[PDB]
Amino acid sequence: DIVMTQTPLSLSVTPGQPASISCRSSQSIVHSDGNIYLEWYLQKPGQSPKLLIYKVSYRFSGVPDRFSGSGSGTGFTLKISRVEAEDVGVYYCFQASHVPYTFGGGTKLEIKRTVAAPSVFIFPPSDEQLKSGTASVVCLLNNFYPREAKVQWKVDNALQSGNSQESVTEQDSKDSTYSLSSTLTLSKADYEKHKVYACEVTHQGLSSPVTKSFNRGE
Amino acid sequence: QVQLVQSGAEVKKPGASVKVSCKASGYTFTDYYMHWVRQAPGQGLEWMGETNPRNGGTTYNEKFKGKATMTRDTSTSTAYMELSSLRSEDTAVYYCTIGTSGYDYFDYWGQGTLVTVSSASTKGPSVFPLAPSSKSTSGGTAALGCLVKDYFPEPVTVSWNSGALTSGVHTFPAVLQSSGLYSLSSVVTVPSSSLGTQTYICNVNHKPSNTKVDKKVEPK
Repeated sequence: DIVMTQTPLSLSVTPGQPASISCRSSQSIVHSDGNIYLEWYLQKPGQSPKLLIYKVSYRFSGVPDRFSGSGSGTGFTLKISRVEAEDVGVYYCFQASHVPYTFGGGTKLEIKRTVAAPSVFIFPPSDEQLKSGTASVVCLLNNFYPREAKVQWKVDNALQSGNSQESVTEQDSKDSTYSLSSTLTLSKADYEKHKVYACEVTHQGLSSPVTKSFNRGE
Repeated sequence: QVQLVQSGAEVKKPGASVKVSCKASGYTFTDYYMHWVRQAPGQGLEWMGETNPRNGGTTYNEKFKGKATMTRDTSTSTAYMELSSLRSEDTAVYYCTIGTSGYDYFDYWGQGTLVTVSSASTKGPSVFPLAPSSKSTSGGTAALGCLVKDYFPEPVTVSWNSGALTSGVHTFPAVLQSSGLYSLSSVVTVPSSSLGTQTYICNVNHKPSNTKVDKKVEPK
């Protein structure tokens, strides 16, 4: 019923710098008792959400005073005076004023750091995998910033499409970098029909794209 | 100390039903409202309903009308969430959560229950090495890993050298393949001078299939 919308969807903040996250309710969210039950939750990956703010502006037990809440009518704001590395995750606003209770779509807080080019590594399929009739070729892009990156697979200089899948880790807790794994999946028979296997990497940290390759059976 | 103990992860075929339990303890059951909240992997939070622990009445999110049945058992201090006519879209972690303040917002959460809705059968992974080489070196630093292929359902955990190796480890989120089976990789960067000296073994644990694979990654 009551739609909760968050602005921004994501943001990257330098530790020590402020962060501001807004939430808008589609209609007023004043409960029958006269209270506005607007809550802010922080959810870290592989964890359940943790309550930070309730009733617009009150801090829940154990919440640091760098987190504050404000708002009236249909506009609410969560502020972090000075972001810490521990503040990363998805922030959600939530209204428990009018049934059905609804959450915002979330705001992902990320750590802003300096640009870092990825270290690129290519892995041919193992001989054990080949015995089973499939060949998985893996391209690794290690410890880069920002996340934006392009991986292109080439089999004997021919561009591959529809036969690869990629995965990105969450920001590293120590260096605030990302890593990307790209897997090219071919049959043993198709893999044996070709020689050159390459993944071309495009990233901001690199002046020009980096190509990592190998020749089958070397 | 307040506790909410949920029933184990479930694999369901489309069209089937699931009943998740949430055992409450360490507090007076009738003091705090009980809620059911779900989250599909990589998606947002979805409030399902709020159960009154005293009168047993549930206020539902109308999206779940005729599909979800949320109850409480006063005698066992247990809340239940039943979801029928399960579809691919119902694959999610289901949480029970209470409001220890006495109000309608919640703060204490159960561990969650992964419910996977798929036609796929439970299957342990194949573990293949991502051997280090010269094509995997970067100035005294080499990369190596394990390719954890064709398993169902989630989750899998990967450790290196029984947990003795944690620095430089990157375990990637799984990808769901067209076959309905999951695949993931776990990598680690180590000094290339340790390749002849140090043994590197990825320990792959797939609790849903009762599989435990230890794979030595040998240099090339």
